[PDB]
Amino acid sequence: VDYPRDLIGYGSNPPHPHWPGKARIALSFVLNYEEGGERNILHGDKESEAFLSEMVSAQPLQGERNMSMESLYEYGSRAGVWRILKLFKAFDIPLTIFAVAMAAQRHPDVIRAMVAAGHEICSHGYRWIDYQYMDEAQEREHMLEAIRILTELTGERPLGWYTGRTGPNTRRLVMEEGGFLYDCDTYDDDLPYWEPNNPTGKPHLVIPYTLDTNDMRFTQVQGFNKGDDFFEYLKDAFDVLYAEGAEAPKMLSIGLHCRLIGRPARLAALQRFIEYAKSHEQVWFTRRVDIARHWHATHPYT
Amino acid sequence: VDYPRDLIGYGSNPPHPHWPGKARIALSFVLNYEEGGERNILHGDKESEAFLSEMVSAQPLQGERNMSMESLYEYGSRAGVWRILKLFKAFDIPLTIFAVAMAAQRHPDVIRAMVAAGHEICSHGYRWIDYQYMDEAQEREHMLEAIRILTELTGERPLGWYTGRTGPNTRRLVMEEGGFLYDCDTYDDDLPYWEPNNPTGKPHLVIPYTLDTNDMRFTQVQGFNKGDDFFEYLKDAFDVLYAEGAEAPKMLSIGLHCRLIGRPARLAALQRFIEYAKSHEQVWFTRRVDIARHWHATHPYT
Amino acid sequence: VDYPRDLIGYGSNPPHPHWPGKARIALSFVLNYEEGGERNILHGDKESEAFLSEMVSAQPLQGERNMSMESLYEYGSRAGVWRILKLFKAFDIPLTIFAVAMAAQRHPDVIRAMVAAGHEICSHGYRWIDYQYMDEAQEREHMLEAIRILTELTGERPLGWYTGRTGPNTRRLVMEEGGFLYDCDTYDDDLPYWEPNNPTGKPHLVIPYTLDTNDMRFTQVQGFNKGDDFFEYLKDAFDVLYAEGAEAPKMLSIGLHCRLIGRPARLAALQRFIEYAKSHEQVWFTRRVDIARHWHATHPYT
Amino acid sequence: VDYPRDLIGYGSNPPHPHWPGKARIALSFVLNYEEGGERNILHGDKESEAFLSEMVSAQPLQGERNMSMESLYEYGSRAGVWRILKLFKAFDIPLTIFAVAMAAQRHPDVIRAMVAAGHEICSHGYRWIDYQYMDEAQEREHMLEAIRILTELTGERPLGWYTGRTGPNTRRLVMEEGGFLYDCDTYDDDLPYWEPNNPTGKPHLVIPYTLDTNDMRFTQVQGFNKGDDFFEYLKDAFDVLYAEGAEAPKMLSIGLHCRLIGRPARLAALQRFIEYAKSHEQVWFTRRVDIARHWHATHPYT
Repeated sequence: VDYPRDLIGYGSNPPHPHWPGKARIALSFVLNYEEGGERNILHGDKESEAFLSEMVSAQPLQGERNMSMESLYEYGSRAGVWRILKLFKAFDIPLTIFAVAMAAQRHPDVIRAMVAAGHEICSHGYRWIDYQYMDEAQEREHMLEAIRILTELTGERPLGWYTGRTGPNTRRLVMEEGGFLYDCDTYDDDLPYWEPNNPTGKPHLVIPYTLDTNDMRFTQVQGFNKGDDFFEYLKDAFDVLYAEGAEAPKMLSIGLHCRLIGRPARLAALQRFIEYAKSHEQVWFTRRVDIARHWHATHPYT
Repeated sequence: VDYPRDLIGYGSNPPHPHWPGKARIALSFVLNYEEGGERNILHGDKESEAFLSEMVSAQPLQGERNMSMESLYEYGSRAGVWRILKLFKAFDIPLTIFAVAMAAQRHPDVIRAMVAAGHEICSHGYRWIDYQYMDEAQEREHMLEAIRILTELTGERPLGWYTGRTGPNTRRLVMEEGGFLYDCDTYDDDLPYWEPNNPTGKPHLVIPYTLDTNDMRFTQVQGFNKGDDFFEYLKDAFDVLYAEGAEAPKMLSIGLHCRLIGRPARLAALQRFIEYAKSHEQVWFTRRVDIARHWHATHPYT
Repeated sequence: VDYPRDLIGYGSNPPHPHWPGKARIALSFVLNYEEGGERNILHGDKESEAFLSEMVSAQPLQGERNMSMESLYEYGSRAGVWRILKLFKAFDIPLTIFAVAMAAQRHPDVIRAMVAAGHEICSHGYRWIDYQYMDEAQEREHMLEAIRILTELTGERPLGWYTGRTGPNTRRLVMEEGGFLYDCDTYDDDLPYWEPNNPTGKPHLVIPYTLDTNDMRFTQVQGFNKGDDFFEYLKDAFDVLYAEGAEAPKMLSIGLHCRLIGRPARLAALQRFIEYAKSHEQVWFTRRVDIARHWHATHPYT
Repeated sequence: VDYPRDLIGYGSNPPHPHWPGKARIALSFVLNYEEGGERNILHGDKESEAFLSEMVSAQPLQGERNMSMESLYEYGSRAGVWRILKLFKAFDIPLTIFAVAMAAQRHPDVIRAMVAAGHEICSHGYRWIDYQYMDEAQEREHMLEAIRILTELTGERPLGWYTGRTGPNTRRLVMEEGGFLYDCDTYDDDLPYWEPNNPTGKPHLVIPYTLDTNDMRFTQVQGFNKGDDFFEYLKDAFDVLYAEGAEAPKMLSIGLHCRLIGRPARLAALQRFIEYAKSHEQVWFTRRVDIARHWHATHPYT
């Protein structure tokens, strides 16, 4: 039996990350930019989008446009993004942008704005779709196209990758490409680790992401009712990890979407959490590529 | 590629609305009146209603009456409406009524009461149904009939429109009719804007509405558990926008339904929010047609 | 057009109920007793039960027993019922029991206990099933059997009726039987009213019930997370109605289930609400038949 | 009519458990260890897992691996388990581990760690799957294999059993095997009881478990939004039972999963509850086998 999953990881002995500034916790705020790259018959897809909107019981419509769904996504690119970017500038916290290439193509000025502000542009795929059933040839073709578009748009190729709705081949293809420093398509640890299955042989860093400390839950069946639920949820995660960080620091990812936390009713809670985190000493507010370069310098692959 | 959606909007430069009384925020409370116009085999539909009731997992019943569903809707027209109207009169806040024409026909006295109180009657369609799949000929026919009924009932034609569950043709037809000042069938901004696609050429104002600061969420899968969740949600939206309004005022819509916020358990939270909003200076409590006339005088279409 | 629904009711002029003791509000606590009468292949049904249990995503199993579901229902009859009955005895608040006849047959001692404590036994149908699709002949036969069983078990025939999941014929059949003082199969008002469609001609009182101030929501998709959500929800309903009751008193129903509020985690909130209600003067804690007899003496049918 | 269910139980006269140290309540914290034994085509199943993860609307994928689902489960075995075990060691509270045999085989070191810490290893089945439709021959074969694996791994055979998603034969087979002291596959009481249907004739103890004071609800449609909801829920259950325990002590089960409460955002609430429980005198923090041995000594089967 050759069991491909690693259920053990670091076991009872996770490594000390030695974060900069003696930090007891590292925080990675991530802003997804997906608006303009989601399912739409305009984009050539077979159906309309149904995932992550105020229309909490929406289903895909075959061969149809869902106008309300489209409008909800437009809030993200029209209004939410600028509000969120302002918030992070006000507290001088850097972002990593999981940017969908097709979305970025449709609003190049906001992407340019993000680059000028010093945020990291990470690849979030060519399209914002589910890759579960896509043939390997086509998924690999999407991947290379995502890199092309983001390189042209930002000026440098992306060094991180996150699909989200992966298939069985996604991560293998990402690591096979050779050019990424890291990917985030796992939810399996509180610390980065070197991928144990990289035949390429080059070191590939895994920086796990999150589906729980993530504003996606505002629109899911099991899901925050009000902003303060998200604040309390983040505060609890922070508290437990910051406590552990007296001896064994870890990291925490906070996932955000323009069309979701960009609504004023939800932004208030994110600000309260940022204020809470800022009120503590020894917190490393950082970007994901910075975590990756740090890991390389601190725990090189052996 | 001719991409029909506007993902950019005002970009990073939204206009100053110069609301009356130097207001830092404009609030539009909206009361939907749908009861008596929803799906029912009595109305000629193929199935019973399932959307927005205490029967949170209800499905449409083909060729059947759902008696419990009917009774829940009746609470709205029998009891909830009068309670809500009293609340708004007590704080002297005007309403815009998204009135469904068939519903209004069935309770002309409550509509007359709303008109005498000075509330704006806006069209919410001929029937409260999903227009996704309706042929353009029939949808346009519905539209003209809605205008006919509301004109006869109120004494003047409606100047605003909101379908809700739109199809691909709805907004185009509304703007094509020529007689509306505005529509609200978008969720894409925090400010009104002139429709960029009106071949008619006449200026048509878009006043975006909301599916999040909306009591509909009390009955949806992702949804407020208690009144205070809705209060906190509205309070957060208000706070963020009122703060921004020190330099760049915006608006906020609060959507209400007779059968939902009309229940005493839920009305309490709406009153607490009204009290909260009233405790602030520089708040414009207004109707949607008043926003439209203001926009015309302040930022005429160029 | 002969529209069978009454969307208007009392309109803007609800009657003053003149509750005993000058009460500003009447409270009707209702305990459902359904355990042992729900769907089960043992009972002859085609499938297992799926409605109102901790197994919130359960579906009916065709031709199968669902052992976990059965066990959850058994908690109600084994443990929850006695805990709830004790609570009400401790505060000397009377109950109306919506008792399912088949359930009562299976635990005659608890029914006898309820009768000795002075609680009203109201009929909740022969079986706890959905009557939407049942033929009129069979539904009427069920009804008469429910009356037979409850009469034998309690010593007197039931004078109230509540099916819950009604079909198009349920209420008509109940009123046709002639022997009931009232039914509760509506959710359409805050006050009792005389049925406008009783060809029998005898006065039949409607005492509306509730799906919102009801512990059923602890197990539904849109649903209280913790006890305090239910407490706050009830407190808000009470507050609004008690306020209105300075000039126009109304009633409020609180619906309970043995297998649900009988759990200690949920009972605490009900006790807090009972304490809250008891802390106010001018509250009529009563049974539904008592409301009906009061209405007869105070607002006889004309 | 031979009705197989016991709807009555102890009726109004539950026995006094005489817990050690004069305890007014007995608490059984249970940690499920399922990770590595859930549905997976790697394990020979027909589909991927969908139950109890952050992917709250996940469905099984036929003949496919769901990589995100796998990664979420891996968090449990990689990171959550060690965090949870540390918490319980810090407060010196013993655990009962419902261990799935296939899961234990895949991480023998964590199981050995649990045994050395003095936790009880209880059988949670050979595989973490739904047994509703499994033939009796195959279910019995699974059972014996679970016992084999756990005996080899722990050094002694398991004396308790809990499947969870039982079929109509599960409990009968468990009791037929002869070697268990107890099982927990019911949710029907607040106290242990002797199984009334054990033809074996040997006494078999039932120690009811829970689907409500259970962290599974963090991922279910009806489900805690934030940690504090779970804390309040547990606190309420504790309070009501501790109050009753002045005269009639009972027990309370607290169900936990590595991949769920192991997340820092959720662990905080469990710690707050442990602190709350510890702040009271007369609380028996115990293991399930210890409850069983106590029952044998205190209320032997007659």
